[PDB]
Amino acid sequence: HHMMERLIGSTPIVRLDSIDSRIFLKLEKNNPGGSVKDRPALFMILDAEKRGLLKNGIVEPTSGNMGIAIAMIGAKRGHRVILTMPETMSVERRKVLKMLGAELVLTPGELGMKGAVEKALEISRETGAHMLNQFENPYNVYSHQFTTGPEILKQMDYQIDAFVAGVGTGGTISGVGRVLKGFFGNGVKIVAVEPAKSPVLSGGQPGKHAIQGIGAGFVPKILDRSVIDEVITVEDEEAYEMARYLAKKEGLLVGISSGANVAAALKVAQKLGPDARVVTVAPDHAERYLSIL
Amino acid sequence: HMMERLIGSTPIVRLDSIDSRIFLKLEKNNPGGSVKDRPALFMILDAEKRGLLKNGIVEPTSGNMGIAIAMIGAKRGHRVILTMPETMSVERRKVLKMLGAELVLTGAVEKALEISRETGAHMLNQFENPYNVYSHQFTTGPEILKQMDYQIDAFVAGVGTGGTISGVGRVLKGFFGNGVKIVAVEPAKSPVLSGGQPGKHAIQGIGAGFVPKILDRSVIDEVITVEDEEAYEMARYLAKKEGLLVGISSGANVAAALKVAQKLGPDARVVTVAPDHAERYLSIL
Amino acid sequence: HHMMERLIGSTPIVRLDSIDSRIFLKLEKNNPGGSVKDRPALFMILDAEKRGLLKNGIVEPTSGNMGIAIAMIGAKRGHRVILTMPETMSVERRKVLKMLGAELVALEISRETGAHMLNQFENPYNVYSHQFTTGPEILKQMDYQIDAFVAGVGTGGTISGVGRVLKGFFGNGVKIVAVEPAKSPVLSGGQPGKHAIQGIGAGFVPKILDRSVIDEVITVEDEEAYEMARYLAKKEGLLVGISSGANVAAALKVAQKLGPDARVVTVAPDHAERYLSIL
Amino acid sequence: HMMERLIGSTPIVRLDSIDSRIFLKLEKNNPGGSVKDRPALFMILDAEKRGLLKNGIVEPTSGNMGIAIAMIGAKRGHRVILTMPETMSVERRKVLKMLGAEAHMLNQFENPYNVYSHQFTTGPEILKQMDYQIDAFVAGVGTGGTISGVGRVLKGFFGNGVKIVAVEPAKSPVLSGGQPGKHAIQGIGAGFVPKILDRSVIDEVITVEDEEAYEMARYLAKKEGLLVGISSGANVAAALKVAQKLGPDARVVTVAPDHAERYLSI
Repeated sequence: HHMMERLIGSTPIVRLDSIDSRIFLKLEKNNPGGSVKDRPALFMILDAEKRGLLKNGIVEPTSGNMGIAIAMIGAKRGHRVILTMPETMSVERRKVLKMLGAELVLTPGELGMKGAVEKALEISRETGAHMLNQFENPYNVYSHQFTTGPEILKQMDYQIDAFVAGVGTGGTISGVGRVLKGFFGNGVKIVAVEPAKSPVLSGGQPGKHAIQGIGAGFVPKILDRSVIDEVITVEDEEAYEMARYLAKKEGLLVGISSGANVAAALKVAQKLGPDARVVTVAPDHAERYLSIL
Repeated sequence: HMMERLIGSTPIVRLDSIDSRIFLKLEKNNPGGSVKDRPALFMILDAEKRGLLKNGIVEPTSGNMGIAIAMIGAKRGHRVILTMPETMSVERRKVLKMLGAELVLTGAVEKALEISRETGAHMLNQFENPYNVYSHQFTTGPEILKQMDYQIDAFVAGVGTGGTISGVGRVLKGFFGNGVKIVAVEPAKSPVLSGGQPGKHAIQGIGAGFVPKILDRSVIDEVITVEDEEAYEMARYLAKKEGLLVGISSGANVAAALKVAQKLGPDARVVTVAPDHAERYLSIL
Repeated sequence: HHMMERLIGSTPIVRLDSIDSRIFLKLEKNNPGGSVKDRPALFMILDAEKRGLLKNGIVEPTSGNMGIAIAMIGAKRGHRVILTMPETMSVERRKVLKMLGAELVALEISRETGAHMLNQFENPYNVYSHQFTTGPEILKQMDYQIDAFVAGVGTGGTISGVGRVLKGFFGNGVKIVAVEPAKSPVLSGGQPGKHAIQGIGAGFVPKILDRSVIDEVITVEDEEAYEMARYLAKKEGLLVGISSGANVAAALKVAQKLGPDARVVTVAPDHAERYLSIL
Repeated sequence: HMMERLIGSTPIVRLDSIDSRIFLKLEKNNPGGSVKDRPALFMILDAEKRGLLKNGIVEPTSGNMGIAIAMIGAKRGHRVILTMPETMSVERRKVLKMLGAEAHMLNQFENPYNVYSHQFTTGPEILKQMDYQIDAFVAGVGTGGTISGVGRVLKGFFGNGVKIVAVEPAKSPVLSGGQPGKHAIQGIGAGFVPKILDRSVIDEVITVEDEEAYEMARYLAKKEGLLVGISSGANVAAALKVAQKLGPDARVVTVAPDHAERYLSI
């Protein structure tokens, strides 16, 4: 009965009237897996199913959310799921993966996502499991081009001055950016967000940072830079502070990357008009981070 | 109108990997992560209208009602004090602090009543307040009726406050009359509605150990009990078989719904509620 | 696949900020039969099915939109539909009914054929349709903030079902205002009369009208209803029928007595293209 | 933002009383009573952002695009001037005057914002509403906006896994490489190939006869209770032929561009 198909997406947008009424926040925690990544996960799996690539299941590297989404969709749809994830990601992710019956292989913190990718490739070779490859798979961008972006455009009454989003895989900003630039052209500003400690998109060196779910340490092959107008950095403590602030002031239980996005969106909105409309995303929820937030 | 717009309009999913006769309404989609967002909103909106909240809100709670109240209070500018038994999952305590509620851990009603006298803070009283029932009469029930294409054989729900079963039950009985079976669920270890004595149990969210004043028995046909272990087991099963990250009371409701479905035809349609999400119970599930 | 169940209801509300921003209008033409009547028709038919009343089909006497709704649902669900109708109602109605396969010609028919009369003025399921769909929709769509709900009475199902819900939530903090034609002011204590406000003003007090939830009755002239229907199309781009003009005209009178920030909700029962010959 | 919020997000119904392989998107639910509210909105919003509407709008009409533009112009405060063949239903004529229609041309056959409306609204809707499972999408071509925008999205998602089928009148089979001619399927068959038609996303063209379209529109009303117009009959007639070639379990989506009460005179 198409459970996951029907549940994933169509998430709400709220105006942050207690913080800055120019900021509009899309609440991706409403997805059944608790994050925005249910969308690319579903698209990638559906493509892989159609092409007959999953006889031996799935193995995928993850910072947590894409893995949770894959694990959930695999549990329902009948695919074995193996994930690799750095040991530095919140322990809540590990427990959720176990609950969903996925197999989790932790990789060295110091090797970051690169380490997770390498271990996934090794497991793929040993087991025959299929890597969807969230950093290279066009269906990641398509999920946002065909669901998230269309949603945003209409939910915002076709009036948007800026769209702001952290880059993990770059799927969100690429797919949404394509739609919004398609509609508005240079009437809309698309702003990528990354950690001050790992400013690779800005042309800097990778580094250790605490904003889980962004700042992969390299430039994803799927990132569509043609739709991005600029890159803004956010400090670890600014992201944490804003996530705490969202819960306290708006009653919105969002994760650390949501904090980062809203902190960035505030900087973007302050640089322009009092009637500016700046949209961003809250990728997931606060209870996936109680261990650290 | 942030909380007004966010709360309710939750999806229903058919549990095809467990039993395709069971349909589960996913109340974790609510902004506070549970079903209690609905009564918390209605009760607050009524208390605001009536000018009762100038000293804030104090409520004794199991957890979800407190989270809902704390969230709405955070956004709408009400001081929220909660008294909560220490036995409830610690996730609740961290969540309540993040939402800026003042918590006093502890039945615990004595402390809440004490606090009300000392501060003037207003007790919404989730067990007595008719707006708990109205929230389900005017949101949840109408949603379920339409979402199920006006075809329901049974509605099964755990009773905490009784709001959900009473408000949904009124709508369903109004439309179906005797053609729908309304089943209340309670813990085997505290089978008060069945006529037994109150007891300690682990099905968080249900089984208050008394009959709530708001419970509308006129809409309820039968009472079914569930064991603590059945509830936990079915909660884990929902995550592993359906990919559904639901809490303990969701396991209890679906365990009961299966029992109900098993007594009915092949094509019976049995609806129940998943009150909250699995990540609220990582410490125990 | 429950076609009619899924299509009926969940209609939008729009704020009339080119006419008066205090008025909020629920667009019932979005229903598959083009009117509010799809809701009571659905509820009454589902009840009758449950109770095994439809072996010989349906016969119902109507002004028009209820006939269209019943014809449509009968067509989809496989019930014979016989209708009886006054000639003074838009001809566009006769063509639509035949398109939907209704047999046009009630008590005698029902007696002779065994066809079942739904009895739109007496059937509690008319009210329930609004108590369980329309009312709940309005309450949430309006963010739980309503000063008044204004609606013309045909069968009285809309105002009764919505008013039950809004009174439940708001108590005396909401005003429920019935609208009727000045020319047939029966709810106001006057004598029935011929009038042009198609869809309201049946000339008697319907049995299902729940007068317990109604605070006041307002009248509208035939010319006011027509002028406002034309105004809605020209100023708002809203292609609504005559009873919609009546409802908005009344709602404006209600709003004008309230503050600048009042929120007054009303309904647009059907669409303008059902009245080309007369509007 | 009245028109922004009302336009789009229309339902799909499965035609179980005709053929349960056919899924119909009901565009009469739009406030102007047709699919053309979508391109009219997008083209008008683009023209406003570009400052092109100081002197209002003037445009060519088969019918529905005129109604949509007149409606949106009425609400948003733009003067609207239109032109139409007398062969189209007189219902349209009364509606336009109701909306106050009597300057910038939008150019419905050449304006990319027509295609964008379907690329960003209709296509995404269809993809989700069909649970990402579609074997064919079948649509008549008037401007070609619908098939081009929906086609782009569905080809992106399914590639050669989805068949995109254009529909035109047997009496004017121009997309098939034949000659134009007069026909009665209002809303399609313009008699030339629109500039915006994306031929890179279309797999085939199927023709429908005038009587086929009419019979099927009457069939939809009598069997499904769906009060749809002539071009909706054409679309479903075509989808039926497509589904019949595909077998038991095929999922074939099409569109019902407008409503039956716009054609009572025919």
